[PDB]
Amino acid sequence: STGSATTTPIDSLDDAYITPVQIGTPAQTLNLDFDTGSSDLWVFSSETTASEVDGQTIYTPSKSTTAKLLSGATWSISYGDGSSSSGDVYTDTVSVGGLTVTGQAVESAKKVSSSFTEDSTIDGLLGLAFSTLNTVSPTQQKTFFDNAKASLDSPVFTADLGYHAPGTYNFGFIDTTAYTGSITYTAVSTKQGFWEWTSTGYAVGSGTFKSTSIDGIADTGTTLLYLPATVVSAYWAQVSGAKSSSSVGGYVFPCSATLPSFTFGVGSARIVIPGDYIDFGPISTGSSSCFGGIQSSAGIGINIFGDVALKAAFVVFNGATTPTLGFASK
Repeated sequence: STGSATTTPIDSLDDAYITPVQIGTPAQTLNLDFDTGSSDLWVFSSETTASEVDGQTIYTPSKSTTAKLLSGATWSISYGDGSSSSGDVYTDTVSVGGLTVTGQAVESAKKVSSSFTEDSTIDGLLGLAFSTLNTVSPTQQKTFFDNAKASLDSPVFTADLGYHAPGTYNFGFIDTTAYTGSITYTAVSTKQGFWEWTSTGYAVGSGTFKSTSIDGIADTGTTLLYLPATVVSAYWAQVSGAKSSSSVGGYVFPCSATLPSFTFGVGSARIVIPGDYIDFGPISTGSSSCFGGIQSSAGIGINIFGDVALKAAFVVFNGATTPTLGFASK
């Protein structure tokens, strides 16, 4: 089997992407944030504290003839940005882009933190990291991909995120029309539960490539590119007036600037992030200070190849017995 679904930016900055997901019988379609950096499929629901729901579409398990309470199961998750959610668990039928999994754990939120409430466009998350990170207790549950894998034509999914435009998540096949050149594959460590890999280096603009190993995670659920302070400083030094602002919470730059590109290495291959992808607009409405899309990972404890990086590539998440990651230009 295969599936194919369009993923759409939630706003004009590509702060996140939403993908429609069918849950239950008859189908209830929710727009979920596909997140290769976590492993829980959770949704706003009829059980979510009412004051914490503001415009999201909710899953109502009592209206699904295939929903079953997973007795005794609870979940609770905290994300790198400080947001969180928790609740109980149902199993139900879940379909993405024509690909159907029966008996999928659908984690129903009883509580969500303010950031989730405040974002009316995201109805929940669909985790695509390794199932070892799944938070359901006392019986850990499998991700949608893990459940689908054996049925897929090939044990892969691909992320093709757009810049200020829709893109595609495919399951079970590689669309050879969706990228240019060849796909370069690179080793993955699953030790921390992430799609963790090592970039071979970087360049700033038309500058020379610096060969250096950068361990990090491919994370569709993180907006920006978080890299070591040395790398980030070298990038922003090429932008007149750019500075790190403790009050704003990162590098800012004059909105009048033209940003240089940023290149990262995948083996001997190179992925080029155009400068415009690194512009996240005014820090506050009407400001002429703009927020940078490349930020320091210092104090995160891990480097993160978030959407800023991934949207410059066609990315293969290869879930074979020994997982790997592939990157192609597009």
